[PDB]
Amino acid sequence: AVKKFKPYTPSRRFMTVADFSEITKTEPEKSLVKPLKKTGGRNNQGRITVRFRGGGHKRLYRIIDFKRWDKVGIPAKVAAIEYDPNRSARIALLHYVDGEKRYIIAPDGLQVGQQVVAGPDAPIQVGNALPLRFIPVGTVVHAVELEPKKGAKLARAAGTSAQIQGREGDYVILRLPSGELRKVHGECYATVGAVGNADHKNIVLGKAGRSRWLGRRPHVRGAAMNPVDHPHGGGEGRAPRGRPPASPWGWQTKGLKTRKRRKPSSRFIIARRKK
Amino acid sequence: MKRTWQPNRRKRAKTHGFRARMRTPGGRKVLKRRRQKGRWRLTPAVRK
RNA sequence: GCGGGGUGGAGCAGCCUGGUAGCUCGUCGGGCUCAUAACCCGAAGGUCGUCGGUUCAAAUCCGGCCCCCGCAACCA
RNA sequence: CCGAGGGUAGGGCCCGUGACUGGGGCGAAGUCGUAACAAGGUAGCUGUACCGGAAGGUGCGGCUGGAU
RNA sequence: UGGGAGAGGGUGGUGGAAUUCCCGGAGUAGCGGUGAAAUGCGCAGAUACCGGGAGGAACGCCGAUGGCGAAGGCAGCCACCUGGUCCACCCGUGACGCUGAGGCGCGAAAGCGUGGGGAGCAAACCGGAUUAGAUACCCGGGUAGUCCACGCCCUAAACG
RNA sequence: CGAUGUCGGCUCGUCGCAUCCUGGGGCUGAAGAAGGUCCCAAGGGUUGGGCUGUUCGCCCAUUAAAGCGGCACGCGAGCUG
RNA sequence: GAAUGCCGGCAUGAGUAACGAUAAAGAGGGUGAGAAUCCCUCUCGCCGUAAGCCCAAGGGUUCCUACGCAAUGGUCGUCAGCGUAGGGUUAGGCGGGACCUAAGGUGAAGCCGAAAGGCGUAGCCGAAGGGCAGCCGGUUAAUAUUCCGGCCCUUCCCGCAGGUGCGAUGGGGGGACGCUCUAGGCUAGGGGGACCGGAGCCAUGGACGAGCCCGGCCAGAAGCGCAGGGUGGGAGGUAGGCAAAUCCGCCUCCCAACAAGCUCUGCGUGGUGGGGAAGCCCGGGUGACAACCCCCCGAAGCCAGGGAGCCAAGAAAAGCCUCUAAGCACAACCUGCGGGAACCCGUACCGCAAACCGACACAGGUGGGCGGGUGCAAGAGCACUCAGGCGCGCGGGAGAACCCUCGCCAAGGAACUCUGCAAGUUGGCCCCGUAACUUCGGGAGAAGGGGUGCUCCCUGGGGUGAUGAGCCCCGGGGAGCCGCAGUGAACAGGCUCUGGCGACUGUUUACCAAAAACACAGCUCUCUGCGAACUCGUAAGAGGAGGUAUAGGGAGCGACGCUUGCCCGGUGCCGGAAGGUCAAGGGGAGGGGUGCAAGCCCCGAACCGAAGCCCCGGUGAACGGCGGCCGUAACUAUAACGGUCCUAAGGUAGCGAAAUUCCUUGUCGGGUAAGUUCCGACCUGCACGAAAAGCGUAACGACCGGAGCGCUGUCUCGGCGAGGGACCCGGUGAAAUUGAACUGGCCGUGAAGAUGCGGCCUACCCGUGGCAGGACGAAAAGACCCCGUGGAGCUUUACUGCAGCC
RNA sequence: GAGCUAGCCCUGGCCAGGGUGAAGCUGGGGUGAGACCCAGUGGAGGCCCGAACCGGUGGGGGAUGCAAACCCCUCGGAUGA
Ligand SMILES: NC[C@H]1O[C@H](O[C@H]2[C@H](O)[C@@H](O[C@H]3O[C@H](CO)[C@@H](O)[C@H](N)[C@H]3O)[C@H](N)C[C@@H]2N)[C@H](O)[C@@H](O)[C@@H]1O
Ligand SMILES: [Mg+2]
Ligand SMILES: [Mg+2]
Ligand SMILES: [Mg+2]
Ligand SMILES: [Mg+2]
Ligand SMILES: [Mg+2]
Ligand SMILES: [Mg+2]
Ligand SMILES: [Mg+2]
Ligand SMILES: [Mg+2]
Ligand SMILES: [Mg+2]
Ligand SMILES: [Mg+2]
Ligand SMILES: [Mg+2]
Ligand SMILES: [Mg+2]
Ligand SMILES: [Mg+2]
Ligand SMILES: [Mg+2]
Ligand SMILES: [Mg+2]
Ligand SMILES: [Mg+2]
Ligand SMILES: [Mg+2]
Ligand SMILES: [Mg+2]
Ligand SMILES: [Mg+2]
Ligand SMILES: [Mg+2]
Ligand SMILES: [Mg+2]
Ligand SMILES: [Mg+2]
Ligand SMILES: [Mg+2]
Ligand SMILES: [Mg+2]
Ligand SMILES: [Mg+2]
Ligand SMILES: [Mg+2]
Ligand SMILES: [Mg+2]
Ligand SMILES: [Mg+2]
Ligand SMILES: [Mg+2]
Ligand SMILES: [Mg+2]
Ligand SMILES: [Mg+2]
Ligand SMILES: [Mg+2]
Ligand SMILES: [Mg+2]
Ligand SMILES: [Mg+2]
Ligand SMILES: [Mg+2]
Ligand SMILES: [Mg+2]
Ligand SMILES: [Mg+2]
Ligand SMILES: [Mg+2]
Ligand SMILES: [Mg+2]
Ligand SMILES: [Mg+2]
Ligand SMILES: [Mg+2]
Ligand SMILES: [Mg+2]
Ligand SMILES: [Mg+2]
Ligand SMILES: [Mg+2]
Ligand SMILES: [Mg+2]
Ligand SMILES: [Mg+2]
Ligand SMILES: [Mg+2]
Ligand SMILES: [Mg+2]
Ligand SMILES: [Mg+2]
Ligand SMILES: [Mg+2]
Ligand SMILES: [Mg+2]
Ligand SMILES: [Mg+2]
Ligand SMILES: [Mg+2]
Ligand SMILES: [Mg+2]
Ligand SMILES: [Mg+2]
Ligand SMILES: [Mg+2]
Ligand SMILES: [Mg+2]
Ligand SMILES: [Mg+2]
Ligand SMILES: [Mg+2]
Ligand SMILES: [Mg+2]
Ligand SMILES: [Mg+2]
Ligand SMILES: [Mg+2]
Ligand SMILES: [Mg+2]
Ligand SMILES: [Mg+2]
Ligand SMILES: [Mg+2]
Ligand SMILES: [Mg+2]
Ligand SMILES: [Mg+2]
Ligand SMILES: [Mg+2]
Ligand SMILES: [Mg+2]
Ligand SMILES: [Mg+2]
Ligand SMILES: [Mg+2]
Ligand SMILES: [Mg+2]
Ligand SMILES: [Mg+2]
Ligand SMILES: [Mg+2]
Ligand SMILES: [Mg+2]
Ligand SMILES: [Mg+2]
Ligand SMILES: [Mg+2]
Ligand SMILES: [Mg+2]
Ligand SMILES: [Mg+2]
Ligand SMILES: [Mg+2]
Ligand SMILES: [Mg+2]
Ligand SMILES: [Mg+2]
Ligand SMILES: [Mg+2]
Ligand SMILES: [Mg+2]
Ligand SMILES: [Mg+2]
Ligand SMILES: [Mg+2]
Ligand SMILES: [Mg+2]
Ligand SMILES: [Mg+2]
Ligand SMILES: [Mg+2]
Ligand SMILES: [Mg+2]
Ligand SMILES: [Mg+2]
Ligand SMILES: [Mg+2]
Ligand SMILES: [Mg+2]
Ligand SMILES: [Mg+2]
Ligand SMILES: [Mg+2]
Ligand SMILES: [Mg+2]
Ligand SMILES: [Mg+2]
Ligand SMILES: [Mg+2]
Ligand SMILES: [Mg+2]
Ligand SMILES: [Mg+2]
Ligand SMILES: [Mg+2]
Ligand SMILES: [Mg+2]
Ligand SMILES: [Mg+2]
Ligand SMILES: [Mg+2]
Ligand SMILES: [Mg+2]
Ligand SMILES: [Mg+2]
Ligand SMILES: [Mg+2]
Ligand SMILES: [Mg+2]
Ligand SMILES: [Mg+2]
Ligand SMILES: [Mg+2]
Ligand SMILES: [Mg+2]
Ligand SMILES: [Mg+2]
Ligand SMILES: [Mg+2]
Ligand SMILES: [Mg+2]
Ligand SMILES: [Mg+2]
Ligand SMILES: [Mg+2]
Ligand SMILES: [Mg+2]
Ligand SMILES: [Mg+2]
Ligand SMILES: [Mg+2]
Ligand SMILES: [Mg+2]
Ligand SMILES: [Mg+2]
Ligand SMILES: [Mg+2]
Ligand SMILES: [Mg+2]
Ligand SMILES: [Mg+2]
Ligand SMILES: [Mg+2]
Ligand SMILES: [Mg+2]
Ligand SMILES: [Mg+2]
Ligand SMILES: [Mg+2]
Ligand SMILES: [Mg+2]
Ligand SMILES: [Mg+2]
Ligand SMILES: [Mg+2]
Ligand SMILES: [Mg+2]
Ligand SMILES: [Mg+2]
Ligand SMILES: [Mg+2]
Ligand SMILES: [Mg+2]
Ligand SMILES: [Mg+2]
Ligand SMILES: [Mg+2]
Ligand SMILES: [Mg+2]
Ligand SMILES: [Mg+2]
Ligand SMILES: [Mg+2]
Ligand SMILES: [Mg+2]
Ligand SMILES: [Mg+2]
Ligand SMILES: [Mg+2]
Ligand SMILES: [Mg+2]
Ligand SMILES: [Mg+2]
Ligand SMILES: [Mg+2]
Ligand SMILES: [Mg+2]
Ligand SMILES: [Mg+2]
Ligand SMILES: [Mg+2]
Ligand SMILES: [Mg+2]
Ligand SMILES: [Mg+2]
Ligand SMILES: [Mg+2]
Ligand SMILES: [Mg+2]
Ligand SMILES: [Mg+2]
Ligand SMILES: [Mg+2]
Ligand SMILES: [Mg+2]
Ligand SMILES: [Mg+2]
Ligand SMILES: [Mg+2]
Ligand SMILES: [Mg+2]
Ligand SMILES: [Mg+2]
Ligand SMILES: [Mg+2]
Ligand SMILES: [Mg+2]
Ligand SMILES: [Mg+2]
Ligand SMILES: [Mg+2]
Ligand SMILES: [Mg+2]
Ligand SMILES: [Mg+2]
Ligand SMILES: [Mg+2]
Ligand SMILES: [Mg+2]
Ligand SMILES: [Mg+2]
Ligand SMILES: [Mg+2]
Ligand SMILES: [Mg+2]
Ligand SMILES: [Mg+2]
Ligand SMILES: [Mg+2]
Ligand SMILES: [Mg+2]
Ligand SMILES: [Mg+2]
Ligand SMILES: [Mg+2]
Ligand SMILES: [Mg+2]
Ligand SMILES: [Mg+2]
Ligand SMILES: [Mg+2]
Ligand SMILES: [Mg+2]
Ligand SMILES: [Mg+2]
Ligand SMILES: [Mg+2]
Ligand SMILES: [Mg+2]
Ligand SMILES: [Mg+2]
Ligand SMILES: [Mg+2]
Ligand SMILES: [Mg+2]
Ligand SMILES: [Mg+2]
Ligand SMILES: [Mg+2]
Ligand SMILES: [Mg+2]
Ligand SMILES: [Mg+2]
Ligand SMILES: [Mg+2]
Ligand SMILES: [Mg+2]
Ligand SMILES: [Mg+2]
Ligand SMILES: [Mg+2]
Ligand SMILES: [Mg+2]
Ligand SMILES: [Mg+2]
Ligand SMILES: [Mg+2]
Ligand SMILES: [Mg+2]
Ligand SMILES: [Mg+2]
Ligand SMILES: [Mg+2]
Ligand SMILES: [Mg+2]
Ligand SMILES: [Mg+2]
Ligand SMILES: [Mg+2]
Ligand SMILES: [Mg+2]
Ligand SMILES: [Mg+2]
Ligand SMILES: [Mg+2]
Ligand SMILES: [Mg+2]
Ligand SMILES: [Mg+2]
Ligand SMILES: [Mg+2]
Ligand SMILES: [Mg+2]
Ligand SMILES: [Mg+2]
Ligand SMILES: [Mg+2]
Ligand SMILES: [Mg+2]
Ligand SMILES: [Mg+2]
Ligand SMILES: [Mg+2]
Ligand SMILES: [Mg+2]
Ligand SMILES: [Mg+2]
Ligand SMILES: [Mg+2]
Ligand SMILES: [Mg+2]
Ligand SMILES: [Mg+2]
Ligand SMILES: [Mg+2]
Ligand SMILES: [Mg+2]
């Protein structure tokens, strides 16, 4: 439940930060962090290939376990719930009875001090991971592999979830957060429950500087540039688009579908996304 | 105000140095061209 | 300066592609109704801005004149 | 020292007036429609919301102070 | 103390009918709609029929002139949490009562904020008829809204 | 056009007279006073403000009067901008 | 002989401007052929969060000394960062290397690319980051944590003693981390002392004093003391830490927890070694057996990896500890001691500048540390000042106009002007007090006021110490004194009302624009199911992202409030398995060439045949668009009402002579004596209007308007004063420009604006200070305009390609 | 050619002093329990004033400059984008 500020400055009027109530441990497990090489949007050529990036807070990457089938049958205790700057969700510190320690993104409601476990015969309990084919139809689920043994790829953002709609052969039918209906293979793992921290979307950044701390350099409009720079560049005084609205590279940006038509996975999408 | 020459021995050596030249087709053509002209020094002198 | 226009009382067709002026409203005579409107049945009114020309023949094609909208009048 | 009061600055209440503007009341025979009284020709009234030259209309829910 | 009736309230579950959409089959020349029609939909295969799926909303019969609540109001079924109330016995306290300016709380619908949701319905809006006109009544579409959570609004033919 | 800096203001003036005032006149539908109209006359004089970049103009308060024009729409190797 | 030709030489301007911050000079004595300029002394002024001192970078002998004065030095020169010569830079401990990693670079493996080459795991390189052992003093003309003296320490080799399962590039711990706030105890640093030491001093009216002036320390191993930091012990199980593992991790059980114990740093002390002033005398000698003590203030530094809070969630690797593995346990490692060993490069000097970057001994630029005292509330602000360093490498006169910087002004007080431009006013602290409006924070330092010094007296609380004195810090009350004046000097808001634009802090056209522009949180559309979309790339590969629809791309709008209407015909985008069109390919009716012929060869219709286009739908916070004429009310006028034409549909809300209104200074009202601007209205809106958003909006603004108060040299209207120049003298000595010149006025003339022609008029020869009318003065082969079948940037439903995509 | 300039990356450093007083916490009042209110503590902020530092608002000087962008007076930011 988000936290407001009183208007003691112009920017505190609307600024809201997260309450951080589910957090129990306020420093990362040293054994599971590595330096995050900040890119600034640049690639190996040195070239900006994503505009308006750089200059945000230093971070340590927390190594998240996305293939929970690495430890089938070994229960783990939920030791802590920590803040991860590399994702919208929280993360849970797991002490396995193995003695091995791993992070997972924290589902919603997961309580520190519960045992979680992964595998085909595991319970249908928040935090347990199963092959999709063993989760009952209608169960919300997250951290869903897209292909078997390839890693949790779907539903990882705060408050996201995917609902199991039905099975069909070697494949179960998932409704992803986008509302798309997809056939994902039944041997793909998935952690039952929805991802936590659902209030994450209700955060009002509050000021320009906060966008900067998140690494987001200011964003200038095509309409603000010259024809050298943008389809919407130039003009005397202001100006409507004067052509169908377009990206800096010329291609149209209001409606133009960009999914590759002949993609092989088209065979496995049932219904394109809603809304 | 600040002018354009801000001398720096490391920068000078890592930019126009002999080895910076040899590592590159255009840099070895420099040395070749400067040798053929009979340049006394094929490369800036920088004291290190 | 360039563009379009002027036709029964009102607003519009017909001019391009020469012969024939049409649509709605209105107006007038009758019907219905106790009466009015509505509605129904009939009918009248335009020599086509004006003069000149082409022509067998001009609303129509070509000139001039009159009036009426529209666009333009930039570089110092 | 206090002190009538004079002065400088800022407030509060009241009154009169003001281009213009809003609705209101009233005034024999001007214009438009016909909402209501009969089931008034879509039963009516209603709180609310939106819309419309105007009475009003429509949605949602409510009342019988509704006919048969 | 022992008993009883009830859609009284809140929470979490969950069941069938139906409408809509979607996929499959079977199938052909219209369906729909009205006072009559038109718009609309339909040989790009609609309507009617069968199997499958998704989803929202409201709970048919029971149902009553019925029951419950202070009022607004509450109706599929199940469990939990909780309010009021009535009866028997005549056991306890011993006037501890009544009303109630202010106060505080509740308060249908529409409406507002932030999320979600969205099948049917449907202000606005578009179209078709009617009409002298028809910013209506009728018809075909259709967006807020109607639904959920939290927070507001606090109105009423909030009536016996 | 191998450059004659272009409005207005300010400063500095100087000339024309088709004279705004002051001086001298004629005619008057000149009683006086005050006007009208023309002639002669360039010696001197010809205000301070509100508005607008403004020149101009309207306006305020005066005045004997608040003249009109030329000098590269006088004057930026004098200022302003 | 001309090319604004090219190279060079020398002229002109001219003995002209200028000689580079207005911090400032004067005299005496030296030296020398020569002295404003060099040396010494005395006096004067200037910096003093530097204009002093120490590093780094860069510079590269500029350092020190001797001898020099041609050139360099904006003058001079005996001087010098200049010429010649000789000298000078000393390290196991400082810095860098023989250690470690960061971005990045490179790169066995591997991938990619016509060639060149591009990527890339490990590994390697890579530092101002991590790790690692030296402090104080003396000495030289010139080096010093480097030489010397004192007291400490590091690593390597070898040996001795004791100890131990020893052993690693492998496992593990640790190294190891942000921002803000901050406790306790110290140190740096500083103030005071009637105490200790000191050469002296008594002036000029007073003072022989508890007088003046000067100084009262630095470093130091073990031990010890104070303050901190780091740290549980044991046992059993064990399936994880890619072998093992007694370590680590996880579970369990016993004891220990603001402790203690162990360990580590800081500070104090500490054997010992140093230092030691003014003043006097010639860098030194004395002082001097110098004294070396007490109190206070006190860090931003130290203990430190301390504590609390917050969200934006805060390097790596080695050293180090620990676990074992091969091997080996005659080993090996650990500890203590001893002897030996310890290499390469830097070290001068400048270093906010005359030695670096700016062509210059250039008023500009340059990162880190120290930066003392007193007062002003604080402070690195301000004034003065210590140490220390300077007076800026032309001077002397004079006391014009004029220019710059500055000071003052009678009466008036914006009358100045595009504009209060500029300059006044205001100004610090403390106390009183403070409006509309508001998003409840604000507006607010609103506005406006009072106080402010010195002396005596009484009195309250803190810190230190001890509870007291002393010191130091906050206060309260009373009575007085002086001046024109008490933040007495210096630093230090003018205020109010009202509009436009933009929410706001931010950003921008380096060097004419700082704004209303960009950005901004926030809103919506849209694309993206992850080998995502999109971007860079021929590719490999990257970015996206070690992210996964509450995410990432693109686009518009731009806090917030209230809202955002109608049109899908045209364009775009989305949907559409039919139909139409459609290239290669399939097909081969049917022709043709040739051959004796089998055959070879060519053409070729029907029909099948993608995307695209056509066609059918949808779609506006997609591109965009949102009418005309005529009539009508019982005064007039106006038209709620009607007629008709056209459209895809005819502009809704709200705004409106506006950053938009042409006519226009619209009309009316307000404000003024007077208002083309301003504010409020009206609405025939030339030519507002709803995310190229509409209408508002508290707060914010070096934005742009209007008004008022204050106050003023802005002005009526100018005066006087100061200093720096201008002027005169000595020294040095430019510049653009220049056909040649023996270069007047008028009126004419002339290629139409004549010193140069004609006529007349005027005028002896040559300067100096001044002014700017002319030389169509200088400068720049007009930047406007035109021309050129000149060029370049941009656009598009111009043409033709190409990338990309289908 | 990024020793100027622009953006990013890695690693360090800098920001005198003064003011305002958010959340929270504590105590008290309040209630059925609350919300809430008062005080104290606390020390938030693209918060305020203002040096260093970063700027470059207006005006004046300068214009063969001290300077091919400088000087003076004034002004913006100064815990942050
Ligand atoms: N000209 C002068 C007259 O003017 C009014 O009279 C007029 C009314 O106003 C009209 O009434 C309308 O307006 C009312 C407002 O509600 C409605 O109720 C009513 N339904 C309407 O028809 C009515 N049509 C005509 C009548 N002559 C005065 O009253 C009358 O004294 C005076 O002499
Ligand atoms: Mg708060
Ligand atoms: Mg949380
Ligand atoms: Mg780490
Ligand atoms: Mg580790
Ligand atoms: Mg790279
Ligand atoms: Mg490269
Ligand atoms: Mg299979
Ligand atoms: Mg939101
Ligand atoms: Mg948000
Ligand atoms: Mg941004
Ligand atoms: Mg964004
Ligand atoms: Mg933008
Ligand atoms: Mg632009
Ligand atoms: Mg470009
Ligand atoms: Mg482009
Ligand atoms: Mg373009
Ligand atoms: Mg454009
Ligand atoms: Mg533009
Ligand atoms: Mg425009
Ligand atoms: Mg500068
Ligand atoms: Mg240069
Ligand atoms: Mg430098
Ligand atoms: Mg560099
Ligand atoms: Mg080669
Ligand atoms: Mg080459
Ligand atoms: Mg007609
Ligand atoms: Mg007509
Ligand atoms: Mg026609
Ligand atoms: Mg009739
Ligand atoms: Mg009828
Ligand atoms: Mg006729
Ligand atoms: Mg005619
Ligand atoms: Mg005739
Ligand atoms: Mg004929
Ligand atoms: Mg005729
Ligand atoms: Mg005719
Ligand atoms: Mg005529
Ligand atoms: Mg012009
Ligand atoms: Mg009184
Ligand atoms: Mg009196
Ligand atoms: Mg009196
Ligand atoms: Mg009458
Ligand atoms: Mg009538
Ligand atoms: Mg009705
Ligand atoms: Mg009726
Ligand atoms: Mg009715
Ligand atoms: Mg009735
Ligand atoms: Mg309506
Ligand atoms: Mg209306
Ligand atoms: Mg109408
Ligand atoms: Mg209407
Ligand atoms: Mg309606
Ligand atoms: Mg009711
Ligand atoms: Mg019982
Ligand atoms: Mg019972
Ligand atoms: Mg068919
Ligand atoms: Mg109920
Ligand atoms: Mg009984
Ligand atoms: Mg009884
Ligand atoms: Mg009893
Ligand atoms: Mg009793
Ligand atoms: Mg009793
Ligand atoms: Mg009451
Ligand atoms: Mg209610
Ligand atoms: Mg409701
Ligand atoms: Mg609302
Ligand atoms: Mg009809
Ligand atoms: Mg109609
Ligand atoms: Mg309608
Ligand atoms: Mg309607
Ligand atoms: Mg009832
Ligand atoms: Mg010219
Ligand atoms: Mg002029
Ligand atoms: Mg003047
Ligand atoms: Mg005349
Ligand atoms: Mg006389
Ligand atoms: Mg006479
Ligand atoms: Mg007479
Ligand atoms: Mg007279
Ligand atoms: Mg004269
Ligand atoms: Mg005029
Ligand atoms: Mg005139
Ligand atoms: Mg006028
Ligand atoms: Mg007179
Ligand atoms: Mg002229
Ligand atoms: Mg002129
Ligand atoms: Mg000029
Ligand atoms: Mg001028
Ligand atoms: Mg020349
Ligand atoms: Mg020349
Ligand atoms: Mg030459
Ligand atoms: Mg000469
Ligand atoms: Mg001269
Ligand atoms: Mg000079
Ligand atoms: Mg000088
Ligand atoms: Mg001087
Ligand atoms: Mg003598
Ligand atoms: Mg001598
Ligand atoms: Mg001599
Ligand atoms: Mg000082
Ligand atoms: Mg100095
Ligand atoms: Mg110096
Ligand atoms: Mg260095
Ligand atoms: Mg040099
Ligand atoms: Mg010399
Ligand atoms: Mg000489
Ligand atoms: Mg000389
Ligand atoms: Mg290395
Ligand atoms: Mg490479
Ligand atoms: Mg290093
Ligand atoms: Mg070292
Ligand atoms: Mg020393
Ligand atoms: Mg010697
Ligand atoms: Mg020394
Ligand atoms: Mg061992
Ligand atoms: Mg932070
Ligand atoms: Mg120390
Ligand atoms: Mg003594
Ligand atoms: Mg005496
Ligand atoms: Mg004595
Ligand atoms: Mg054991
Ligand atoms: Mg494992
Ligand atoms: Mg292992
Ligand atoms: Mg393993
Ligand atoms: Mg193992
Ligand atoms: Mg102990
Ligand atoms: Mg110990
Ligand atoms: Mg001695
Ligand atoms: Mg410090
Ligand atoms: Mg410091
Ligand atoms: Mg510091
Ligand atoms: Mg070696
Ligand atoms: Mg040295
Ligand atoms: Mg220096
Ligand atoms: Mg420095
Ligand atoms: Mg120097
Ligand atoms: Mg030099
Ligand atoms: Mg000099
Ligand atoms: Mg300098
Ligand atoms: Mg300091
Ligand atoms: Mg004092
Ligand atoms: Mg000294
Ligand atoms: Mg010096
Ligand atoms: Mg000087
Ligand atoms: Mg003189
Ligand atoms: Mg003289
Ligand atoms: Mg002068
Ligand atoms: Mg005065
Ligand atoms: Mg005054
Ligand atoms: Mg003006
Ligand atoms: Mg003004
Ligand atoms: Mg000013
Ligand atoms: Mg306040
Ligand atoms: Mg004040
Ligand atoms: Mg104000
Ligand atoms: Mg005094
Ligand atoms: Mg004490
Ligand atoms: Mg101030
Ligand atoms: Mg305006
Ligand atoms: Mg702004
Ligand atoms: Mg600010
Ligand atoms: Mg600029
Ligand atoms: Mg520039
Ligand atoms: Mg420039
Ligand atoms: Mg330039
Ligand atoms: Mg430039
Ligand atoms: Mg600004
Ligand atoms: Mg918004
Ligand atoms: Mg590309
Ligand atoms: Mg490509
Ligand atoms: Mg690729
Ligand atoms: Mg990644
Ligand atoms: Mg996102
Ligand atoms: Mg409001
Ligand atoms: Mg419409
Ligand atoms: Mg359309
Ligand atoms: Mg369409
Ligand atoms: Mg369309
Ligand atoms: Mg169409
Ligand atoms: Mg072809
Ligand atoms: Mg074909
Ligand atoms: Mg075909
Ligand atoms: Mg096709
Ligand atoms: Mg179509
Ligand atoms: Mg749009
Ligand atoms: Mg009439
Ligand atoms: Mg009509
Ligand atoms: Mg339509
Ligand atoms: Mg319009
Ligand atoms: Mg509308
Ligand atoms: Mg106007
Ligand atoms: Mg208007
Ligand atoms: Mg307009
Ligand atoms: Mg107005
Ligand atoms: Mg728009
Ligand atoms: Mg408001
Ligand atoms: Mg501004
Ligand atoms: Mg204006
Ligand atoms: Mg205006
Ligand atoms: Mg004042
Ligand atoms: Mg003056
Ligand atoms: Mg003077
Ligand atoms: Mg002539
Ligand atoms: Mg002539
Ligand atoms: Mg002439
Ligand atoms: Mg002279
Ligand atoms: Mg001249
Ligand atoms: Mg030319
Ligand atoms: Mg032009
Ligand atoms: Mg041109
Ligand atoms: Mg051509
Ligand atoms: Mg051309
Ligand atoms: Mg750079
Ligand atoms: Mg740069
Ligand atoms: Mg701030
Ligand atoms: Mg400036
Ligand atoms: Mg600057
Ligand atoms: Mg500027
Ligand atoms: Mg100036
Ligand atoms: Mg100033
Ligand atoms: Mg200023
Ligand atoms: Mg500030």
